[PDB]
Amino acid sequence: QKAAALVDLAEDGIGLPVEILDRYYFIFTRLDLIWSLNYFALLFLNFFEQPLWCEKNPKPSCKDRDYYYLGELPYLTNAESIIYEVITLAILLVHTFFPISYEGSRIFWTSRLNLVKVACVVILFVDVLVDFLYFRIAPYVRVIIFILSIRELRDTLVLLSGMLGTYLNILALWMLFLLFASWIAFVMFEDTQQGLTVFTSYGATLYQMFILFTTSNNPDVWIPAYKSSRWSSVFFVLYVLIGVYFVTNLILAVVYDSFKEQLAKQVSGMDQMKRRMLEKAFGLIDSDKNGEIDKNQCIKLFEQLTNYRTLPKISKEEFGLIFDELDDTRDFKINKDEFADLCQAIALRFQKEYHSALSQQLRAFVRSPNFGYAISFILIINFIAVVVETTLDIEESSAQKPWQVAEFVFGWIYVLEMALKIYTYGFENYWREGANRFDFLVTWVIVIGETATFITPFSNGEWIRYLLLARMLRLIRLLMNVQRYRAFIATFITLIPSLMPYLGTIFCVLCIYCSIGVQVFGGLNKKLFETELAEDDYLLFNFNDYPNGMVTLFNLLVMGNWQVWMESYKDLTGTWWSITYFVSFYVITILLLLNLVVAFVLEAFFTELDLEEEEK
Amino acid sequence: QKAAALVDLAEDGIGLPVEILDRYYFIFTRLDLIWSLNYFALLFLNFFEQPLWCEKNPKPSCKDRDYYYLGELPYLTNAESIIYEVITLAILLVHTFFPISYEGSRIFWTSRLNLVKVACVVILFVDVLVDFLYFRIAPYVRVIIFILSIRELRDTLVLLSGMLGTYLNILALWMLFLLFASWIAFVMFEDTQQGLTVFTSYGATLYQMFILFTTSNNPDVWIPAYKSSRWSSVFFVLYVLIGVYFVTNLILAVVYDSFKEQLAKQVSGMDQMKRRMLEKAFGLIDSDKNGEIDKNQCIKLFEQLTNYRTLPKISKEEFGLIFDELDDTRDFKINKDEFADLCQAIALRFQKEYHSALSQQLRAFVRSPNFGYAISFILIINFIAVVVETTLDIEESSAQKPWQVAEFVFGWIYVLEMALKIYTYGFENYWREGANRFDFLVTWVIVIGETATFITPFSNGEWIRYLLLARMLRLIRLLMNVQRYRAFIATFITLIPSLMPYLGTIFCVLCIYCSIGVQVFGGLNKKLFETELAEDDYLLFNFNDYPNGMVTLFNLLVMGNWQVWMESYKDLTGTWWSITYFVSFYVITILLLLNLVVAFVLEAFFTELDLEEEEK
Ligand SMILES: [Ba+2]
Ligand SMILES: [Ba+2]
Ligand SMILES: [Ba+2]
Ligand SMILES: [Ba+2]
Ligand SMILES: [Ba+2]
Ligand SMILES: [Ba+2]
Ligand SMILES: [Ba+2]
Ligand SMILES: [Ba+2]
Ligand SMILES: [Ba+2]
Ligand SMILES: [Ba+2]
Ligand SMILES: [Ba+2]
Ligand SMILES: [Ba+2]
Ligand SMILES: [Ba+2]
Ligand SMILES: [Ba+2]
Ligand SMILES: [Ca+2]
Ligand SMILES: [Ca+2]
Ligand SMILES: [Ca+2]
Ligand SMILES: [Ca+2]
Repeated sequence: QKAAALVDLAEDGIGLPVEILDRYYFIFTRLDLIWSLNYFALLFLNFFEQPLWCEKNPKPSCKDRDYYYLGELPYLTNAESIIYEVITLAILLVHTFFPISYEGSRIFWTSRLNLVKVACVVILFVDVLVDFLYFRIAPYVRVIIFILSIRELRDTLVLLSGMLGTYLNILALWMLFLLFASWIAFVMFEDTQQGLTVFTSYGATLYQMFILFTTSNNPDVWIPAYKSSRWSSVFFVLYVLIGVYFVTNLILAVVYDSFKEQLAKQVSGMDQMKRRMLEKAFGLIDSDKNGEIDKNQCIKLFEQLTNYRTLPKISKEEFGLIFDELDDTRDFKINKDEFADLCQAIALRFQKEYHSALSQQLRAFVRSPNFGYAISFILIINFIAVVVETTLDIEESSAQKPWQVAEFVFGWIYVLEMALKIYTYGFENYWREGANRFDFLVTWVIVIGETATFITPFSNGEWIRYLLLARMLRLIRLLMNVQRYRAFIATFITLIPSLMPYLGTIFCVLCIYCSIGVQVFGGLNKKLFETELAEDDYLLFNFNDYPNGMVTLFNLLVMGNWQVWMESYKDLTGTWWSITYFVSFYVITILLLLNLVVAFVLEAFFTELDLEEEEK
Repeated sequence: QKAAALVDLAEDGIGLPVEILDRYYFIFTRLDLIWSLNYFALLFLNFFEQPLWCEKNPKPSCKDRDYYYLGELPYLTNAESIIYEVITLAILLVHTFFPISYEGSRIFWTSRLNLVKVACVVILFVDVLVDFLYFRIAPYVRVIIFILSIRELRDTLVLLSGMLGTYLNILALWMLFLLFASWIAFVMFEDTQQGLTVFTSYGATLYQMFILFTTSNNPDVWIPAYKSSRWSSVFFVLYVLIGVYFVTNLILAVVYDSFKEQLAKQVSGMDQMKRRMLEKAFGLIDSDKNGEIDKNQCIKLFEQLTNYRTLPKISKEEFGLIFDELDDTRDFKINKDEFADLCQAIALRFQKEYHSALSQQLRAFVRSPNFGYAISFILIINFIAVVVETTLDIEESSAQKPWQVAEFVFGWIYVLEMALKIYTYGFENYWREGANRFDFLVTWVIVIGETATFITPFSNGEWIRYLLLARMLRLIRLLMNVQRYRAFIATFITLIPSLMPYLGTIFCVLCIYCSIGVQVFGGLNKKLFETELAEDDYLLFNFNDYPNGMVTLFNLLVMGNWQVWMESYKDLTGTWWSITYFVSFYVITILLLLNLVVAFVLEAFFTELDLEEEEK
């Protein structure tokens, strides 16, 4: 009946899942709940197509492919590129044809998102056939399509814009600070030592003061001036003090507040949609369209929410006397708004979510705490076994087999545990809790490890087995029982998945800034390449290939000696208008995104503290 | 009368100033309000006695004093040390004898603070006479005496302890993280490349992973492992990601919350004392000790608070009808608690604080906005004049006199402004607003500059004049009229004095960590000193002298290539138990104090936003 349809709607809205219509929509979404899973791997592989792709560097140039400090394995032949791109674009084409099913023809192409999706698809197609028969913006539309493909990154982008609004203003003020400070600094050391300051007039001093602002060149950049006079330092310290602890911090504060504001905006935009779900449910169960529901119409919805969703109580005549007790007046009173708060309160404060003989013997013992204690002690002896095997491999006193085979059969004990636990709990019930999913993937990489190690053909054993000691990382959850380190560990655990859309966003930003590196900074040998610098002759073993560009972009992201990539390339291309790359990168990923994730970590920790204080 | 005494008490308690008694106390505190000013300069000079003092390095050793990359001017002869220390200790002795006057004999020596003060004094004495007739902990008791000398740093220390409590716990968890990560990393690269990892077994890997945790060696420390295999990076990035953005951030969060808590505790401890002041006032004006005050006893206190403190209204029979209106019932009703809220509300929402012919002509025109506009335009043309003089000095096309003499007479216009403004407003009224004090000190360094430049005897002109263009920094206050950059600038302005006790605290911490450097790391030439490192042969132009040790401590504080001081000294002394210095420093001044000031900047900015939102 319509009532049951409601129960599904209320339970789904409670689970925060929802559609966007108003039985085609139903059955089509049901067809989507499986296709989305393959679509995820599709998007991830299509994204990984970009780093595995060939480059524009070996393209009509000599003499590829050798090792002029450029490249790491592997690459892609143009044919494999063709077929792979064709496959991914085909499944993607299906993934773009599919949402038109549970939508109107004039409705689908009307949304700002879908038309952009299709546009990126036809761009990727008009580029895949051309790239086949024959390449610039081709990798860009891949990461672009990917970012908007997943809503949990789309919302993040909306957020980021919503704060970049004022972030531009605080950036302008920062720019003013830089300009003035650089001017005063330049006019301070004009007709004295040294040459590194005066070398390229004012612009050089602005450049170097900007690099001093990130403190990635602090001891050195004013070292000659300090050698001249010691009191010179009194300037620079004052510049750092006022620069890093005063300015940068309140920049972080600006990004903080802006983020919090836009986030409150986002969840405010979420509650409205959820309310739309609940009001849809009530609107459907209210056949008379009076705006209210009666007990003879309410206890059935309650009963359905009991039988199909959560567990409250039992409905009898006692229930009738209960409804007759709340007012000693009748009948009956529940409206469109009280119903929502009732559903929310029930879903919140109350509970949530073959022969029955041979299986029920284990289905009652696996739910017992004895099983958890079993796998606990198992991962303990697993720990001591692993640390022994490893501590004997480092002493080369092996005697490696009797322990590593034991860790293999430990992996077998883990796949046994995983199998019986995924069997006794459920197909989707075991998949709901994320920890069990982590254990699921760890196990399912352990077994493909077993296929790769035992079936077809040592050191590979040590490698592909010791890495999966992260299965024993769940033993650290024990520390939450201590009121000293509870909030910390809990915050971390809740941070692992919640910080993921931001990390993924900035990762995609890196994947966007890498294509720029391949397209512009292809050429790395030469006279310039060997001239400067010292460790830069070692540090520049990258940014020529794509994974190299990615990991050196990481090296920029940690701000560890980052400027050595900025300057060594500056005099590698010749033009100063190359550094505009680096700066931009910084000002996009250091003063914005990293401050954002700092803000989010802080806010998450405070939320955890407020939760622990709430339950007190 | 007693009532007037109250008015002074309520006004002082409102101004947050207070004593600690219960007319000796009165007159003695009045004698203190002037002595404290000299005591400040006394404490500052006594503190500056430490960096100007001699060292333990030239003490019975050869061959001082040359330039073996050790030392900057100036120093102190032992005789000058004797007389200076004697003077400072004498005035300090007076400053310790003085508080015993307005206190009880059995009361003074009973307080935990005073006895420690006197103890430090007699230590400084039993050390000054010995150091005279002849030196280890002598500089320590100076900074120690100084920190507790000023309450505004004492409270900061209390705060710091109150948070270091749990900060120890989060530090322990961090230690665990380091240990485990270092172990797994070490066992990852055991029987492969390279040597930098295995060199000193596990401890070396813990050391290097710890230096990777501060990201001050990120590209390099795993560079050989990356040269071996590219996939090795996949480890380290995961270590940095999980290390810097997950751990360090919630460490900052811990310090944040702890700080906020202890601060709320502190201001809570402040309001209690203020309430004690107000309750003292009411308790004194309530002669009958009934706990309440009548209108015929209240309008006189009101009248006194009008005539001597702030400005409300006028008291007539209309006032009597007003009191007869609030209830149409009498008489009369004000108790000990309502009086406090009344005083607070009046002091908050309402206002706050020779022939009268020749002077009153200027005393009415200086208060006009035309004067502010005058000095504004004056500092504008001052700006263009200064930028012209400076931009012609850098072109060596001078023609320097006609502009620099104009900036001198500009300084004269500023001392004229300062004189007439300090004359027309008041002796202490001009001193209340901090901005006018900044202008006062700028002016009063400009005039001693005039004494040093014009009276006794160029480039010295340029130097000692261009530096005081910070008098034109008040032109940046104009930006607050823009609703884009208002909160930022305002926050900064309010941060300049409020962040000062923390900066002073960490500065004193540096001054404590410097004596350790002089006493332990005296010896810097040698074989070790020239061996490592490259830029470290240039970077180690310090930490031998005291100001050198201070500025290189600054170089450590900014975490710019800090580890090069840590390692170069490690193999300069030989023992690893020297690095325990550096680490400690870090873990005291980077994970605690700097996170504290970050938290404080953020909190200040948020407070500013809440204020601007409040007035909306
Ligand atoms: Ba010059
Ligand atoms: Ba000059
Ligand atoms: Ba250089
Ligand atoms: Ba930082
Ligand atoms: Ba109605
Ligand atoms: Ba459970
Ligand atoms: Ba619990
Ligand atoms: Ba170097
Ligand atoms: Ba080995
Ligand atoms: Ba091995
Ligand atoms: Ba090395
Ligand atoms: Ba009473
Ligand atoms: Ba005023
Ligand atoms: Ba105003
Ligand atoms: Ca292709
Ligand atoms: Ca109805
Ligand atoms: Ca002395
Ligand atoms: Ca009374």
